[PDB]
Amino acid sequence: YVNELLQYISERFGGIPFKGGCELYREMGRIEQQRALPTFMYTWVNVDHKNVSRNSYYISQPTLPMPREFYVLPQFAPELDARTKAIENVMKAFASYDKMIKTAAREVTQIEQKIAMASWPDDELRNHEQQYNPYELFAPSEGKIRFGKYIAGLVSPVFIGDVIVTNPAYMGFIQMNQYPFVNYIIVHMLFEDAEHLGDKYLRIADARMKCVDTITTYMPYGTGYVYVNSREDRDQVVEDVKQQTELIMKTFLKKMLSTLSWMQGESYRRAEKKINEMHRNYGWPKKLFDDYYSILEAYNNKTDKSYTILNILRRGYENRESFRRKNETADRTNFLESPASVNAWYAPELNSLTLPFGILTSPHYDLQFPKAFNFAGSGTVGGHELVHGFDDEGVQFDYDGSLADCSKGKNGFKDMAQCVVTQYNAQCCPACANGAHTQGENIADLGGLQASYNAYKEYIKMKGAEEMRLPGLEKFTPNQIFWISYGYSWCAKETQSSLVKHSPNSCRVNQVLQDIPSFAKDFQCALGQKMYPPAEQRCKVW
Amino acid sequence: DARTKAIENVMKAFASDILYDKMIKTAAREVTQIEQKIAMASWPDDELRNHEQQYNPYELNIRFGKYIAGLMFIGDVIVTNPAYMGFLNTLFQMNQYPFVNYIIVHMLFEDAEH
Amino acid sequence: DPRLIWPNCSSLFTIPDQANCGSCWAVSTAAAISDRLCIASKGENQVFISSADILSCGFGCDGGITFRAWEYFAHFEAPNCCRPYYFHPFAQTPFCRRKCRISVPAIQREIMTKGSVVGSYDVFTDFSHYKSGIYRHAVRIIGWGKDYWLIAGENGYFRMIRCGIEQDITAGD
Repeated sequence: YVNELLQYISERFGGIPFKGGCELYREMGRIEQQRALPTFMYTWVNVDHKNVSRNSYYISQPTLPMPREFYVLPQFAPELDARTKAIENVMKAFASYDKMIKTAAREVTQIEQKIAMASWPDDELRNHEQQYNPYELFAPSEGKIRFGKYIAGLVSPVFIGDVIVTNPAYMGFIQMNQYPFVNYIIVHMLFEDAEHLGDKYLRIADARMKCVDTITTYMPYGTGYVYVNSREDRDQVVEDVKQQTELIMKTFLKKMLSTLSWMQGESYRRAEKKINEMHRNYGWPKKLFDDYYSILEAYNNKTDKSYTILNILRRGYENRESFRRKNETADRTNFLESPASVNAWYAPELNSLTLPFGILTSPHYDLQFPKAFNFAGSGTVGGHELVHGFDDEGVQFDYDGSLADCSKGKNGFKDMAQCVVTQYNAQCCPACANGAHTQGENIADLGGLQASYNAYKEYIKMKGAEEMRLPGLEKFTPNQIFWISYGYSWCAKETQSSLVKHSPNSCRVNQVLQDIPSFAKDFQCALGQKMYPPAEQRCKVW
Repeated sequence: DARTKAIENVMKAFASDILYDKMIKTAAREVTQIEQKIAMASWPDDELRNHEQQYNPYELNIRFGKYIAGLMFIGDVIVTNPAYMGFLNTLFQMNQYPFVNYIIVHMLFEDAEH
Repeated sequence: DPRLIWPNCSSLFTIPDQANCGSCWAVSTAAAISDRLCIASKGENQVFISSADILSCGFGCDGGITFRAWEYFAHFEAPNCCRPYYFHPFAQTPFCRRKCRISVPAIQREIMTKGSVVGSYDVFTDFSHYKSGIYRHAVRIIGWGKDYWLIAGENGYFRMIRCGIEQDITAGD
């Protein structure tokens, strides 16, 4: 790789200490498109939910800095003081008057509360069916006091194009109250751009690790292309994982009505098909390998070593790239995120199952390792996610991406889930981790693993030879090691501060191990034991 | 949907008296999803303890009519849910039809046994 | 013509930037102020100023007052300038925002000494029907020619003979 420049940025409003009524959004929209700093709206933009041939805006509540709406139940907010100090920049920035600064710090909280108490705690944020509310500036102008004047912050626009105010709860709103915003907003901006400031305040927060990661969510495909077309023979691992996943997804389908309980004939046929018409994607996009065309995707990104300006620019891109996508036409091969994050994803908005080359790798996978593994790794995660498209979230979006409540069966489903609910709710890790909240991803914990086993069973039976106990240890079984590996993925020494600050892992292993009695047996151990319960053996939801 | 069924059945049993035998089967869904809005913005309970919070005062937000008359220089009316008592303002000549639709069915549902 | 008199500056050679706006006089007053400011060092400091910003800072798009605009002192979406127009070339009025975002004989005499100025008029439909040449039955004046006065349609320019066209100007600084 100090303050003055961005000071002009700050002085693009006026500051804390000592005005005609500003369109707080215009400030926002600017700040978003210029820093990717969501306030008063997280607004991701893509495929419509229920008329998809197109794209759209999902203007919505923020996602709060303080993780979880914890603006209700204990008074465990010292961000009060992670605030005063981290805002003491000024009398070191350009000034020399604390009482203000304090009260205003308390305030930039007290608003924050006055937000969280109006978003939707995740529990309610299941049935997208009620998120969806198509509006166009006509209708908001009729609804409220500025949207139009905002949207210029984001290339002839499609203002008219169906926009959605996911949460038509906007609490509707003066001197001592207006500028509290601009405080909060600026609190925030500087609060996570202290880096460029003088080496002092950065304090309040590996080199290559942190760096490349910043990239790894900013110019996504770059590092991707580097990785893939750099270090391995695409064809090889891709052609393997193709059939591998295909195995999983298949037997997972086999976990169908025939297998399942809470379902029904046509509900089956449909959800089955939802699978049937569902997509893959591995490693690279369909593009990425006349070899420039990727350098077309990431084209625009100016290069000049001729860092402050740098980062700010790069964010400018990441999102600007996200939105030049707006006005073209909707695909169904969306590569959400940079193909180096070690996790699949499945965006039920559209329908997709992309898996990253960056996972076509260690413990999650390898080429010449026992298959127990290559089902517990890549295999697991494959299924671990794929489940979603039958959760109480998947039901919503059809095969092709729309709203028809794919499946009655529901009552059965929810009731059965309540098993899962209590299950997590009565087995504490630290000294808990209340279950009712994390239901969804919890269910996939089961579903994916259930499948990936049932597959590995099937595969290995097709040969009947791989067993071949492991050199480092005869002791173990060609089967057990499967569970061992899966429950080795989540080997994660979560240090305890981090534990108290998905679900907490140790739970995920223990619990979702319970419910597959197949395990309890195949691990030789007597039943009646605190790994396996009696007759209500298993919340058989798959 | 039980709430639904019962709502339509109230206004039905009403429909005994004539002093349109289907449209009720819409007015129903209207008032239901109205419940849903009210709730889905109202405040659940546990969070009803920050008396610190629910105190912000307002005296003499937009869409208001005296409406105090309909109850009978006043002090500062205090409004315990900036959230809520806003959320009405975003929820307002056609309006009268489905909004009054609700207050009836509600008021009716009050004393069925009578 | 002032363009031939001073070629250094390139302010005169401009048009409007407001599809549906009623601050034509205000936009013309800002353009005339930049032309009068160019006489200082003969265009050495030929730079533009918040025109649309100061305009809002009548009822914006409902009347005008050149005189008031001149007393207030004391391009289409251009990144160069700190403040730019708010009308993507059936519209709303804008609020204040001071945040750099990144006697015909005596008239001609004063117009030749100071420079171009605003020129209020009735602004009839007949003017719109005109294309080029000595047109006849708000805008700012540029110079004189042969006898008629210049204004800036006909690629920006729109000269007229010399309805209160030469009636409504004063000065200040």
